[PDB]
Amino acid sequence: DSELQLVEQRIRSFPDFPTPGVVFRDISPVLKDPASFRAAIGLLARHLKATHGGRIDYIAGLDSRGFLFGPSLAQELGLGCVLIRKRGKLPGPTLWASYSLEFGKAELEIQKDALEPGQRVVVVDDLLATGGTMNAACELLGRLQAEVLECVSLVELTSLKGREKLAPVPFFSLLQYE
Amino acid sequence: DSELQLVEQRIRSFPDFPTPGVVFRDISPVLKDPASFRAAIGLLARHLKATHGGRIDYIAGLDSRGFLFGPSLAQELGLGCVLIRKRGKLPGPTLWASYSLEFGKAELEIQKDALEPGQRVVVVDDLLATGGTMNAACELLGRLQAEVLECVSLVELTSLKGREKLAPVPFFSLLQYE
Ligand SMILES: Nc1ncnc2c1ncn2[C@@H]1O[C@H](COP(=O)(O)O)[C@@H](O)[C@H]1O
Ligand SMILES: Nc1ncnc2c1ncn2[C@@H]1O[C@H](COP(=O)(O)O)[C@@H](O)[C@H]1O
Ligand SMILES: [Mg+2]
Repeated sequence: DSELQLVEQRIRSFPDFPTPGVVFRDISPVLKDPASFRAAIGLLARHLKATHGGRIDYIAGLDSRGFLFGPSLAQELGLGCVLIRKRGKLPGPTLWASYSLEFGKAELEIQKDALEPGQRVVVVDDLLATGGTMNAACELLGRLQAEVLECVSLVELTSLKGREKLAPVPFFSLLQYE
Repeated sequence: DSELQLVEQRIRSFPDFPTPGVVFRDISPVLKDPASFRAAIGLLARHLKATHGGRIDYIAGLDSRGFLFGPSLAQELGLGCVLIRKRGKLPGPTLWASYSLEFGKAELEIQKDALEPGQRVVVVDDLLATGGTMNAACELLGRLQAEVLECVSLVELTSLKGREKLAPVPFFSLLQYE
């Protein structure tokens, strides 16, 4: 698939960033090459329409690199985008959820009025690793009584088993690395 | 302008967040309403094409809320988007710049290969307040020997004199509040 190739050739890997042991996958070149960015959005949108038909109400983009894909994906689908943020950034009543990151803990947050009960959402981030971030996003959406139809990313790190962590919520990635 | 009205009517204002006396301008409803988001991007793109013609090489989006608008704006103009991030987030060789934020300092950072000398860029963020954030972005881009043609935002808080801070770099906002 030549479209998928346009995305894969624009991921660059950095060993031992930001700390020894981690291989950082940088999506920055995807954003800088408009053909690559369009390809990524199109592949995601095609997968989602093929899997869900007209059942998706909103895209939810995750702070911060998910913000890079969420609005464009939503627009391609004719949908709105809701935001899930790092704690402390959103005004009005919120809910929050932790999930260890690094050697400690961190929290995502959503506005209590971001969605109505029963609304169906697809969550997008750039990369799925342990699944902690996406899992916290699903927890928050679930607490608003929203139905998470699927989580998607450009990149999945399969040895970290984030897919199993999200089960039974379906997951889809464009590219997989160990 | 009916398009501009579509954006204006989706800015929600929260008094006393995060501190008493400040009014937080929340762009979330713009993202959530696909017609509003499309109107915002179209208004920005129309302004930039009319102002700069073919001079723009790249859009630069600012972490984090600028990430919500940068890629869509770039796609609308047929351009790539480069990223300016909170320090410590980007791999590889970088430049960073401090600036004042609230009661302390913060730092932005850009990859040294984000742009080549002579390339022309427009910076986008959701909102211009003091201008410290946009000013640091301009400094970083200048240090790569890039030319900043303009900075743009959805919202500008005119009493904080951000425009004046950025001068002589031109600036444009869709909406203005005191
Ligand atoms: N190796 C990596 N390269 C780039 N980003 C990563 C990497 N591991 C984790 N992330 C980021 O951290 C979050 C995923 O981590 P996790 O919560 O473990 O699934 C996403 O928001 C990613 O942007
Ligand atoms: N009243 C406000 N409402 C919403 N966001 C704000 C407000 N003031 C500052 N910001 C955010 O902080 C940054 C601009 O601050 P400044 O550097 O003071 O121009 C932008 O990235 C804005 O998103
Ligand atoms: Mg992230």
